[PDB]
Amino acid sequence: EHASTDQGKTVSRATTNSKTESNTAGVSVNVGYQNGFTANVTTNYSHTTDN
Amino acid sequence: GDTLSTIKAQENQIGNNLSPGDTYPKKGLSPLALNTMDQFSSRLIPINYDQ
Repeated sequence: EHASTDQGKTVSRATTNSKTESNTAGVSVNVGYQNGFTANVTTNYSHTTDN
Repeated sequence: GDTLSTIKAQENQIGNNLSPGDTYPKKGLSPLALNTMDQFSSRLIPINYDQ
């Protein structure tokens, strides 16, 4: 027979650098009653950027 | 048999004149909107499924 015994040892090191760019856009429509009949329209837009 | 809702004329639905045998609005004119859905009005009268 042939018998073996191997043993190892690793050491690693990783570095990541990310960069994201997001845009948003929405519309919100509201109708209701508060001492009379109401209505709204909201239009928003946003921009995010993270590193 | 049930009262759906009780209405009372707003300050803009008051008839200035009503002679005997006449109407308001007069004959030939178009009738009044009961609610008008305005900043003065009350909520619309609801009904169930049974009603």
